[PDB]
Amino acid sequence: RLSTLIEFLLHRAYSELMVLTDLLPRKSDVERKIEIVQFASRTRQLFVRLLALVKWANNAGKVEKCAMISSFLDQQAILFVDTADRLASLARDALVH
Amino acid sequence: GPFYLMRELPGSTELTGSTNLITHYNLEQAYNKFCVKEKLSNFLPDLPLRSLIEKPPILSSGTMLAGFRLHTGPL
Amino acid sequence: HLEEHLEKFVENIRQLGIIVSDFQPSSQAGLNQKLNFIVTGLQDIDKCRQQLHDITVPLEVFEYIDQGRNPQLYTKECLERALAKNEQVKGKIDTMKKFKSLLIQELSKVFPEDMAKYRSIR
Amino acid sequence: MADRLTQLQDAVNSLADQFCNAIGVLQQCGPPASFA
Amino acid sequence: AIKKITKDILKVLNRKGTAETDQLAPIVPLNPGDLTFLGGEDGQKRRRNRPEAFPTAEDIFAKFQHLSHYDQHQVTAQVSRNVLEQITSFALGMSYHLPLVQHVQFIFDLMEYSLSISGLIDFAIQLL
Amino acid sequence: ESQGIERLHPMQFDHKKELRKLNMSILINFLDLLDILIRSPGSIKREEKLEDLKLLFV
Repeated sequence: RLSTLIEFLLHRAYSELMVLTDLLPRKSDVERKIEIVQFASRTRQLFVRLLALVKWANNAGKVEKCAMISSFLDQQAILFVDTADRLASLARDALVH
Repeated sequence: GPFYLMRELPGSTELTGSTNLITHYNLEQAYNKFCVKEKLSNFLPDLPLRSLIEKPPILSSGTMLAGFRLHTGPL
Repeated sequence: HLEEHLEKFVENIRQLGIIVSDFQPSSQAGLNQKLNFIVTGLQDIDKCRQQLHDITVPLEVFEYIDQGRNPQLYTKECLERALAKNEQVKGKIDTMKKFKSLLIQELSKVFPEDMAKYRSIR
Repeated sequence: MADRLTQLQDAVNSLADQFCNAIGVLQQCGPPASFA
Repeated sequence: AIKKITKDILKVLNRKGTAETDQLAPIVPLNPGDLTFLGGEDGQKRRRNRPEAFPTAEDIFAKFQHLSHYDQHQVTAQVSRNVLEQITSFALGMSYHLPLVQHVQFIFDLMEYSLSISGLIDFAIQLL
Repeated sequence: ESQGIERLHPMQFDHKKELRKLNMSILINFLDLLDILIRSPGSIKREEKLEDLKLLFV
């Protein structure tokens, strides 16, 4: 998923750079530098967010392990609730008949 | 004599909740180093936007003209 | 890996080109555009390398880093909730242990014969 | 009905009922954090 | 190398001679550590798990002139709160083995590398 | 009781003692089931234990 996100971000940055290069001569140069520095700020934001994502990518295993631990403990928790329900249902419904 | 239809008791060493599997897979030491963001931005003052616009866009995901822009944009 | 280094070089080249274009570029400003294009090519090569890696990421960390959250602190809440639920089920099990302890001693004190018989049986 | 066999039935019913209620109260409330 | 001279004023001075803390001076921050080089640093911090008294300071000064000049303000900062943590633990009580007088005048050769007086006035003020 | 219900008691029919042994066996099995929920509540052997006490209650 990080590969697809990186490829999509690269394609979007390339399309935006091509659109800025096409619209650079249309816009006035003083405002064109403002647009270029704004787009460069955008590309720096994309690059640092991809940097944060790939800084997370090494830590995916701990998140997956904690998720598996949570699922196991919830599974057991559900069973305890189920046993109580089984006890309540058998003690209150089957017995009366 | 013997008890009716008695069944086999389960194993002694099996998966339970009271066991600490974080110590089993050795992740508690990472927790020790962990035990930033708003903590880092909160420890400093205590002791003493474009991001929201670009969030959905990144959530979804000539040379002569450039030279002329570089030459004329210096004003 | 090398994808992270390529992304860091891409960010450095983008910042350098932004600073150069912000100032009055006396030399060939097309070198900055060439650096940006090389950064895009390095990002595409890193995307291909990650496609060979086939790494998956969920989207919640994206709005966490939109807030600016480091991955270490996300791992902090992951390990925290794991240990907290472990403590909760351990406490429930221990209360279950002392409850059946009072059950065993009560069944012993009021019903000694069948409790002793089951103690023989196990 | 209304003989001493009937009150033995509802006594062991309420004993099982007050077991899960005591368990239910013990799990719904308690000491939140102390490192009531 | 600045981190090594930071370890020349962290593991051999703060921990008063404990061997297992100095070999794991970067390894106790395992997650904030260079994981491809913590083992490489484990090779060199095991030879210096016991503290070693390095008496010469001009070898730092000779290697600093081939180095960026930001690092002399680093090493004066890397020793400022470092010995402040020592003297507070010396005040609080468990620091019965202070960095001794030979290490004291070892630091006295260091701040004159660029005459960083203003960054060292208030450090010497709070020390005194 | 012969048809449809598995039989664990013999023909001697100690009616008061069948009353108490069934009370006796249920309580120790409930404590055994609590120990089962303590050790491995996610086991396969739970429904065997559930239908055994249900057999006791019939």
